[PDB]
Amino acid sequence: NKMEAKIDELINNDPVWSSQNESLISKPYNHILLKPGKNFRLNLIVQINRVMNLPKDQLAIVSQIVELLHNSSLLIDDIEDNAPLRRGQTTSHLIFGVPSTINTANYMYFRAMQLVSQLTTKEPLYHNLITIFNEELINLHRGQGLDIYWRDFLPEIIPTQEMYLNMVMNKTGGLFRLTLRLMEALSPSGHSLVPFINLLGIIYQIRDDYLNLKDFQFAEDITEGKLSFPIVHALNFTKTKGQTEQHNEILRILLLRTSDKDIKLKLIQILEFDTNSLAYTKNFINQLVNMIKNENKYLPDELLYIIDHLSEL
Amino acid sequence: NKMEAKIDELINNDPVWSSQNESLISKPYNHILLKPGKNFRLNLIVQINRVMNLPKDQLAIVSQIVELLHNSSLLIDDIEDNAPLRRGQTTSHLIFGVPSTINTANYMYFRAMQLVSQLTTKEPLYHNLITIFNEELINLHRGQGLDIYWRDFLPEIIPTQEMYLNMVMNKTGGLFRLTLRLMEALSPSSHSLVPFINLLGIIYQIRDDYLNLKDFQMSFAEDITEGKLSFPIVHALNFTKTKGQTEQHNEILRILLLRTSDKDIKLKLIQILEFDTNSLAYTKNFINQLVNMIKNDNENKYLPDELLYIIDHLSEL
Ligand SMILES: CCCCCCCCCCCC[P+](C)(C)CC(P(=O)(O)O)P(=O)(O)O
Ligand SMILES: CCCCCCCCCCCC[P+](C)(C)CC(P(=O)(O)O)P(=O)(O)O
Ligand SMILES: [Mg+2]
Ligand SMILES: [Mg+2]
Repeated sequence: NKMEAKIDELINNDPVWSSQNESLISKPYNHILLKPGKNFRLNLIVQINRVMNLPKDQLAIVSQIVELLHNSSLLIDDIEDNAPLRRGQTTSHLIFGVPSTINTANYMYFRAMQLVSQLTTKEPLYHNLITIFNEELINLHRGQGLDIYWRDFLPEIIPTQEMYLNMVMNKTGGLFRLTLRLMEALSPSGHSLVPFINLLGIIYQIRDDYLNLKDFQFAEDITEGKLSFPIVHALNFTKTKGQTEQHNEILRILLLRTSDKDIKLKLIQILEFDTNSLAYTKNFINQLVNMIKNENKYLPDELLYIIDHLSEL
Repeated sequence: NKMEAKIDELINNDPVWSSQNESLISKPYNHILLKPGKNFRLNLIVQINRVMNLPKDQLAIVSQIVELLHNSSLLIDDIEDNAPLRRGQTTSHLIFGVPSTINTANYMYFRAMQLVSQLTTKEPLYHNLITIFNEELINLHRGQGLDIYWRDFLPEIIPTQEMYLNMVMNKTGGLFRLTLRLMEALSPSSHSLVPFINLLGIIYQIRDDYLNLKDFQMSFAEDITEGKLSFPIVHALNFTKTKGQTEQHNEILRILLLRTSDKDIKLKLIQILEFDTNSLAYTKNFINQLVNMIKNDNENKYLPDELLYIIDHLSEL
């Protein structure tokens, strides 16, 4: 009767969970916290709030949700990309293992979800906030799913520039739009800034793809076999011009998942001198950036600063 | 000009997503749909609805929510346990790769979240439904996290029976409680069945841990290969500790730490549990006692018949 009695108590109570348990499963998350970038994400949010005017308490919660989602998305991204390093340090899954890291990252999506209820007591607003949360997380996964599928099943699908851009609108635009949409729905306070934030997302991703190869010229995107903006331009350029051998060598090198520096450098120089994809990309970025530097259709000083430090987000 | 006009069009529109894109991303998930289990879950839901009486359309949505969360957690669980088989069939991550499978499973969590808003348009009740969904998904992750921590940090922490039970309340009770609490909140009808559903979850997890070792002793025993701190193993490790059988205690740990697929080495651990700690019998008995708590609930403390068939086929869930 004492087993039954204890089983009785167990099932008539909420599940037990200690602060000790909480710390043990937060390990992969606490480790990525030590990586920099927080202050640049906060700066962007603050500058945007000069337009939305959320009371600092509310802005702090938006900031927390955003940090939880971004950090979790990165923990998962490095597992999906088998990345050994993130901002100069060891990637969490290599320390605590893929199983704990997946679970913690996913746990943190739900903690982020929970914070949304701290933003307002108004029930209709709450529903809109959760819908915004739900929609953009759905968008992030769609884009991420395409990116991974193209890479892991290459050469089944060779995406065009148009397909890449739609994938980025989902994959990268997701968090930019989530943050901005939450702020605009909460604003006590011009046209919507979504177009502008999408453009920031697209510049962010292509620059990320570009710098990954240009700072090397560890070109880790080549090791991952990522269909990056420069790679998509080169694969299409070579098909188009009938450079059969080059098209095939690009695919062959991506499929190797190699860490050999010279092989990576051979590929980068093919995009440099043979397809001119690096110059094409650099110019594509300058053009998107000029779309803001040149009205007030997209925009509502600090902006230019943000754009030059976009890479640090 | 032309480049900019194209970019303007892109950023002023919602993100482009096609049904063909939807199909690509759904492949790891449709693969697990081919495995059996759906009918038994729907039956438990239909039976529970004789008490809740949700209109059928609402009930179908609850069912779809349960199917998305359930299959998705299994896709992730197989990745986290490095499992090669699920219901006799190859696991999805071995076919579509771990990257795609993680992403698709997480995508379905959010598709399920979206179905919740289609259970009602009443803003108050809606908030409650989302709170229920959020709370149990959090419980589910806490429990899975603890289960994984013990397994991966072994031998840092050896859980007791009490700790194992609290872990299961989070890990396995999560989906049982999520499904029941949504139904109780939508009931257009006038005691809660949560205590009952929690006991179902516990019986389910201990029988699952029990059968993993008993089906191998009577004929894979993957839990051993995985190093899982399963209910029989928790009993064996604590029994050996308590009775000072130092070498037995350590031999169990060494076999778990080997992450072995060797049939003979696995049989050796089962021999320890059967002849030394009598853990399989202790387990069989523990499960029967839990089941009797329901079978002998005449005063309807837990019950609100077909429950019998359900409880005996609990392993098809
Ligand atoms: C208006 C507020 C904006 C807040 C912005 C928060 C930071 C957004 C970061 C966007 C990260 C894009 P990500 C995770 C898809 C780039 C990855 P991937 O491998 O997916 O391309 P990586 O290049 O860093 O590995
Ligand atoms: C109120 C009706 C509810 C119907 C749906 C019930 C679904 C119960 C699912 C139970 C899944 C337990 P799980 C995913 C934690 C078991 C795993 P694990 O490795 O985590 O123990 P496994 O043994 O199947 O791999
Ligand atoms: Mg990445
Ligand atoms: Mg498992």
